[PDB]
Amino acid sequence: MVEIILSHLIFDQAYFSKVWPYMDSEYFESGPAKNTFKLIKSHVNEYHSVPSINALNVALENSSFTETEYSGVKTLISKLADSPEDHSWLVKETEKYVQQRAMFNATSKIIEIQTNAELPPEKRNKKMPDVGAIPDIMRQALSISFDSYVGHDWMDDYEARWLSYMNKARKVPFKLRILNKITKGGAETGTLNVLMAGVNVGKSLGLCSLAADYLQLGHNVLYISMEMAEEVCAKRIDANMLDVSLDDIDDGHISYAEYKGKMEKWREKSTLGRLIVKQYPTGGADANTFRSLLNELKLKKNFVPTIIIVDYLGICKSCRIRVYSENSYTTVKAIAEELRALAVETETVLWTAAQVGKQAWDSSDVNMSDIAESAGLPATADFMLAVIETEELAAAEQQLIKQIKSRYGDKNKWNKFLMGVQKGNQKWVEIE
Amino acid sequence: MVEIILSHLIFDQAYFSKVWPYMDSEYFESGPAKNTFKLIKSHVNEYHSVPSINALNVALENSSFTETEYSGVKTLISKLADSPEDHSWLVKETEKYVQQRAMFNATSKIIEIQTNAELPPEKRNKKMPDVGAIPDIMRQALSISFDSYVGHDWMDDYEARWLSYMNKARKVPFKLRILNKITKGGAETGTLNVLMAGVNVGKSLGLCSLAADYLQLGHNVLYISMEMAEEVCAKRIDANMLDVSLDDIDDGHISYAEYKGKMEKWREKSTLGRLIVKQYPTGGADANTFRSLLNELKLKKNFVPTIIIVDYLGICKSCRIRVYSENSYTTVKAIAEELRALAVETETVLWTAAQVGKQAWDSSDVNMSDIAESAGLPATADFMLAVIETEELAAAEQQLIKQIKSRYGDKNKWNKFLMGVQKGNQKWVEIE
Amino acid sequence: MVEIILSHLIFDQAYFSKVWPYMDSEYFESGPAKNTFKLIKSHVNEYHSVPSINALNVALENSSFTETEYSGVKTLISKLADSPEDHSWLVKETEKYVQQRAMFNATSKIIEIQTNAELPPEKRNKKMPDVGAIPDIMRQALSISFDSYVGHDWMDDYEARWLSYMNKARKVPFKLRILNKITKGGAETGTLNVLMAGVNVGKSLGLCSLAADYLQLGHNVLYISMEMAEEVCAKRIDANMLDVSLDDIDDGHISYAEYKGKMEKWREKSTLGRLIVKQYPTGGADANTFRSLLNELKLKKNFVPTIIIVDYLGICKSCRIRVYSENSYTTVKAIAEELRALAVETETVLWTAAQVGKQAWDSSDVNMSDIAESAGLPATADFMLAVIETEELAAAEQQLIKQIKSRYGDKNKWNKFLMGVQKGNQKWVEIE
Amino acid sequence: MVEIILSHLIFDQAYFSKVWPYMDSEYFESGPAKNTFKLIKSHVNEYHSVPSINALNVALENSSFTETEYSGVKTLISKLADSPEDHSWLVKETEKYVQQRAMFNATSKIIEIQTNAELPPEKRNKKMPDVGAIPDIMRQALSISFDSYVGHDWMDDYEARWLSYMNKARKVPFKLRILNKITKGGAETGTLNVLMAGVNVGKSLGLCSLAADYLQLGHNVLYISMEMAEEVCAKRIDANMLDVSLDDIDDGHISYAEYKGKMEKWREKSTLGRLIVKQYPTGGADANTFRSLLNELKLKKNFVPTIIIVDYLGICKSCRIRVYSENSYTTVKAIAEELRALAVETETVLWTAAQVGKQAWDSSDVNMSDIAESAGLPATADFMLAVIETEELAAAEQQLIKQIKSRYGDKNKWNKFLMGVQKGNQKWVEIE
DNA sequence: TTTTTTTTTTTT
Ligand SMILES: Nc1ncnc2c1ncn2[C@@H]1O[C@H](COP(=O)(O)OP(=O)(O)OP(O)(O)=S)[C@@H](O)[C@H]1O
Ligand SMILES: Nc1ncnc2c1ncn2[C@@H]1O[C@H](COP(=O)(O)OP(=O)(O)OP(O)(O)=S)[C@@H](O)[C@H]1O
Ligand SMILES: Nc1ncnc2c1ncn2[C@@H]1O[C@H](COP(=O)(O)OP(=O)(O)OP(O)(O)=S)[C@@H](O)[C@H]1O
Ligand SMILES: [Mg+2]
Ligand SMILES: [Mg+2]
Ligand SMILES: [Mg+2]
Repeated sequence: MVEIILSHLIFDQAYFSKVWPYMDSEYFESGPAKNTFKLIKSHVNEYHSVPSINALNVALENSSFTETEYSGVKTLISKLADSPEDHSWLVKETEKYVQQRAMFNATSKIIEIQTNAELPPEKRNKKMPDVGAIPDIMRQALSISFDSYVGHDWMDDYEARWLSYMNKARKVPFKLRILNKITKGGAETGTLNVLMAGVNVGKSLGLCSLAADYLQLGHNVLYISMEMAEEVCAKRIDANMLDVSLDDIDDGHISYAEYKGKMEKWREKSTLGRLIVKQYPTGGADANTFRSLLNELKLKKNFVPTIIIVDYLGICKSCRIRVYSENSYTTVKAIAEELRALAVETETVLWTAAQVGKQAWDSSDVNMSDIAESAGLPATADFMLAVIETEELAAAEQQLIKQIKSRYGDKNKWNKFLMGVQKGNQKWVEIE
Repeated sequence: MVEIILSHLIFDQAYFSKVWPYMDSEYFESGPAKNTFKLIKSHVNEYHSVPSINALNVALENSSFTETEYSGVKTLISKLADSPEDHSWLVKETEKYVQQRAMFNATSKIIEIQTNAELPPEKRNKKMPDVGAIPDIMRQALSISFDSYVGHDWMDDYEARWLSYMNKARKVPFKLRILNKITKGGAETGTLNVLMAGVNVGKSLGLCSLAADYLQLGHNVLYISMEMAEEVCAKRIDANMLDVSLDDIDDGHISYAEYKGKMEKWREKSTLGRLIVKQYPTGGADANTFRSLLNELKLKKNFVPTIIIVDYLGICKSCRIRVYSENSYTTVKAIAEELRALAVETETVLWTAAQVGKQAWDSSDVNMSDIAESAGLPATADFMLAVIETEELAAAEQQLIKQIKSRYGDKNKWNKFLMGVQKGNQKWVEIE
Repeated sequence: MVEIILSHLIFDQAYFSKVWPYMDSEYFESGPAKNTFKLIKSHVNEYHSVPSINALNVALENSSFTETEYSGVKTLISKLADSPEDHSWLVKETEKYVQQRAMFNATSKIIEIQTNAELPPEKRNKKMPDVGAIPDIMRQALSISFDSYVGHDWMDDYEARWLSYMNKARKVPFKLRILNKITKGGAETGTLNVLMAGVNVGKSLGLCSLAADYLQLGHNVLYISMEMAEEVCAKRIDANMLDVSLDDIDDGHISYAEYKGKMEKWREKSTLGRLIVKQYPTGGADANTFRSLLNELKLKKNFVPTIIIVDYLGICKSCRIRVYSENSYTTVKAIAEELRALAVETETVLWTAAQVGKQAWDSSDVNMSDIAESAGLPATADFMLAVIETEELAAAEQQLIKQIKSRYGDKNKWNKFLMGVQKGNQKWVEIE
Repeated sequence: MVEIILSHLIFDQAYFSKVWPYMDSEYFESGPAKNTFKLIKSHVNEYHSVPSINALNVALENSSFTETEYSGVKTLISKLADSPEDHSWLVKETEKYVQQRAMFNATSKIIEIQTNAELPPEKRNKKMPDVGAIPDIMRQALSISFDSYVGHDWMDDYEARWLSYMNKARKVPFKLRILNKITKGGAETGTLNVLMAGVNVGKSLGLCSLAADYLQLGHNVLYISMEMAEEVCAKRIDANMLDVSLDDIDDGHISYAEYKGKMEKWREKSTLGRLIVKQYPTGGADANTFRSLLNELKLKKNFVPTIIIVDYLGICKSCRIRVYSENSYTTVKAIAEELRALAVETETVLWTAAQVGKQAWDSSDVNMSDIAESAGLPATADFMLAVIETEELAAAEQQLIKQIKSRYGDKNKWNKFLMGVQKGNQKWVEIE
């Protein structure tokens, strides 16, 4: 019903006020319709008013159109008329038409993406999204509607604000009381949590400490390690939970009898979850691979995680961008968005560990202008912490957390606090 | 376009009074259009009024034209309608048509001058202007504009300027008597105004107080927050407007009945504006994202603001610098310039806040030299109010407001004044 | 490649044990391929074993098909052979085929959903899902990778993990007691180890000392020089092994007999290994050249090196990135990743040097931030030691070695230790 | 015999091991042969194994070339079949075929370069090499003989190594005793030695003194000046050799009789080489230019230098990086590496000058970190000497030479000694 | 959009 839409854009005002901000040139066929809409949009952009028939016939004459295009536009303009109908069926019909056009465009785009992917390298188009980006596009098209929320309107959105006042989101508590204090009860389900740190300063130590703490609380924890072997991460967890140093395990100070006894003592406890460590090669795993892993864990082991942990965000595959196509910032932002989408879909608290820039290394204080790969990670993330064990905290067997971005509470309340990192047992103890 | 021009010369008054002095016979054609315009001009010269269709036909009957000219003029006269187009588009389009025709005539004239110049000197026309007159002729073609407004012309716009001083066309009052006293009637449109907060003063309390005061005066306020969510800023706004303490909302002392009653009481009042709160991540909002936000609000929400309040200048990002620093002087200077450019181009009062220098923190008196942003903020800021909160003032629930830069009026007239800050309701009350 | 898939399903148990878990009739075709796979699936369901050609033909006789389908199935069944192709290529190709067929089916399904949505509610089928099911449908078709391994469990696999604790075959001792002490048993196979210092401090001296120490332990050492000639580095190795001097070799203080005697005495030792020195022009080699060099070395001589020393990573040339395609942070990190991949493929200890920026060329200490090339090298590295020499140290002939990145052990247990570097002999001497 | 080569690449493991490392895509054809080899090479790079006929067919079906190419590749693959053969006839025939194809490609590229250089500029299709590197390409066409040198074995090849210590043909002695003492016999051929002084401290006086000293010791010296005329450098050499001050030549205190007598007295001495001075405009000479100069010197003037001197490397042009494309670091490092490559190619002692940073000027000490244009120059230079002059040293007619990078010996020993530079005679004298 | 060299400048 393109002709009706154009006719009521020209000859009606309430319809124009209701539907114009959502109309786009891509919703019209490449014939007379798109060119007529181009003329209307140019006139509105230049004069901030709805053009008349004379205005468009003047705009058509002052246009660089071929004979076929000129004839089609003139015929379409001649065919326009103000058919009296109701301003409740027109709006819904226009919304349906726009949604259908958006779905059609998305389908064509994903077909083109799949055709582009199968092409051999050095011939395939670049900057075109890969196959893994197909669902996201299909998520955007279904979101088209003639209702748009731009900002929070005082006196117009106050019931929702009162609900936000009275209601509080559910929280997965930590085992460290300081994190609960700074997060008002823990972390929410569909979140992307990042623990940035320098190189060789405790990115995996903190993640393994969190994994052990969550495992002792009865959660199903999935540790996806992209840099370390499964046995290494499981040895970190064992050191955390069996109270044996990594030096003792490697040197063989502990015997198999004591190890088995401690493992069985932990097994007999009812307040214990299941921790599963999966190793992927560097750059060999993405969000879709994680979803396949979750599906096989559910089907073959009856395992549904809650505390999915990714060792390093910067190593994982983009899943939306082809490898070595965009810059580090865009690729890491895409990875963060994909991981947060996975966390929201699976209702799992997702924890990761990015790397800070070379400047932040051995720096007593860090800020958001220290992230190495991408500064867009805080925007995508829901809670971001830092590690500041630079020069003298190591001698005192301590650490420091900056709280760069905390969406659960206020970052400027307990911004910097001291953590008792114990590297032999790979754990965090509190200074209290 | 000529048909529209002639029709709206015949059947309009404002268009005629606006475009008649810039209308010439040579601008139309060498056929029916020129003859019709000659008839119109002859009628308006003999009778100083716009001719009617019957009078035009009578003049055409009593005129010296051949058969083809008679047919063309009759058809064109029969093809003129009193249709109603918008005035701005009509004036702009007829101006463009006149300019194009004048340029074509001048180019043809200079080509004819050049052709006559390359002719035997014994054999040439004397009336044709010499070649040296070519640059001037084109100038007369370029000096064709229905309305000349290039800047403010002294001695030529003194009557309009006086209407600005009497009507205070630029001032926006403050709702606080002291702030109106030192600004000679409030802040001005197209200005950047900042608050300098010493140690122990919040930057968002004063901004929320100003936003509430503007809201109570009927102004559309756009509050862009960086370090806080939309709900938190709107909660500060509610605290100030509903007289409820900030902690009372979190505790639950105020019930839904009182909240809704107060909100509907405010909604009943016709002297209330609209407040739109938009949240952006730290460092993820330059003064080009604000332009997009304004465009979206105007197109979708029809919300065109008169007050724009940015939560914190330091948290913002300089679009030109691109690189971002937590506390760098070059970025603050660029951010201030970009925000003031936005205020000027949008004709809105723009408010922001900054932290004073550490020396300014310790000293109750704050010097422009004692500012974290030196030569960057006291150079791009029309007004820079300084807020001092010492122990004695806090014990008395007061803050010392000092005026550090006042483009509006004399800085030393009323430099120091005590403000009744309420930290619970986030409000500024005057002191007798 | 349906014929290959079916042939290796029937005639290969290893292929059947990794692909049958993930296989459906929708993946193959709508003609003879689907019918053949349906026969195979029916036979394996009725009898839990892979069918044979005779059994498949008997089942085809028992099953009922139309004439065309019967002929197609007979023709396809006739075309099955063992054809022992590579397992890795076969599984990768069948994974690709399954993924592409699943994507095609998902696209057709969403197109059918969209077509059914446009139908009137009376005409539309209730079995097809709504448009809201379009995204997840496209997502479940992107999570069909072939991977049955779920990973460690920490409670169901602690016996295997303890057995893995006893697998110390990855460790390679250092011949220096301090290095073994700080590495908890020496370096590990398939790791990128770096020895960084300033210009003219002894990086190649340390590399040659490590080469000699590994040679005296019976290892095969491959020294790849990027600046010096083969005979020059071999002179340093001779100075380390024969233990006379560098100048005495060039000053004639060693007669040919003594040289012959010492070389033959070292030949008589059964604890000595093999050392090959290879030189490359600056910026002309990487793992691609190194892999061909490894293959040529293995073919020409019974030499599979356990230790691979690269004179400098920076002088090396990246495989994919051109000579000056991108900046240092990229291509240097790319070369580091390629070298680590080569080491983990060959299961060899990889040693290389790194340069330090000018800021730490005359400093008593050097940090990880003082890496002249990309900071991604101290991300792919595993044991990045650092060599610091001052005037006081050079007076005592004692270079200081600082533990910069220690992945094997605790980086701060023995952070700084003094060595006994003898520059004339190109040897590192432990200090007791 | 491309079919045989491909067939035995497929059906012969022994053949593939030797021929593959050398096979390249530019040795077969522009049609079916190249496409088949590209398929095989892609399969080998993806799976590290020789593809089978089924694998080749599968890759052919998943390929994007047209119908003609597809049919040609299919026919070629169908024609591939193993035949009873012998390893030797095949390896020798393959070597002959590869050499012939390399020669054919080389001569085609030579013709293309000749027909491209004979074109008007700005239309010469840049990125094509100039005529200067016409023979070098041919030299690459002859260095393909299936006989890659694996490397040098420490124990297997030590008689050849020992017959390189008393040879001493690599070292070229100085004339000053201190420089010989610190370098333990003088500089070595195929090296890059550098003087760092600053601006107007020396650094060309030292180069001229070295040139004169080498010339007196029966050497052919090639001075290359990028910033001075051929007569200024020759005047400096005349002042050095004839023991006549530059002021005396300027002021005419030396007669033609004395000049002629001294020149003839030098000529009649047998212990004297030939010095040739060549001038190039600043930034208008590179390694290829120097090689062309060497060739034309050998042919036209039968002059074979051994002590090639370049006045300043920083003033030369890189032969690989486009001008002003990369920063100073990369460009200067590349220039120094190319100069060292030239020196090792022609087996000459290469001497050069380098500037220091602005901070090192008028300083009593110059460190290695004070190098001006690149930190890579010290890393890619065999020997560097820093020339330091203060007011006290200038008043004493002495300069302090500090050993900054001493690759021929220990720099800690004799790090700073005082030369007796005489600026009038452009000569260095010792103080011993 | 980050990254790294070198320089030059300026601000604190
Ligand atoms: N086997 C070990 N025994 C004792 N301490 C260890 C051992 N391995 C590592 N550590 C310590 O643990 C610290 C943190 O190491 P990681 O957990 O790997 O941090 P990291 O950020 O993951 O390092 P990356 O991934 O290489 S950037 C190191 O700095 C060491 O001090
Ligand atoms: N014609 C001359 N007569 C006498 N002394 C001279 C003459 N030319 C140069 N000198 C001296 O030689 C010193 C060093 O000369 P150079 O070798 O040209 O210095 P330089 O470092 O090569 O110059 P740049 O900046 O590198 S091009 C100067 O400082 C003068 O004292
Ligand atoms: N022929 C020699 N005789 C004695 N000492 C030497 C000799 N060559 C080098 N040295 C010493 O070796 C030290 C550093 O050796 P190098 O291996 O050259 O250091 P490096 O520059 O980091 O390694 P490169 O650049 O890859 S050769 C110097 O400071 C000298 O003291
Ligand atoms: Mg880690
Ligand atoms: Mg070096
Ligand atoms: Mg000079």
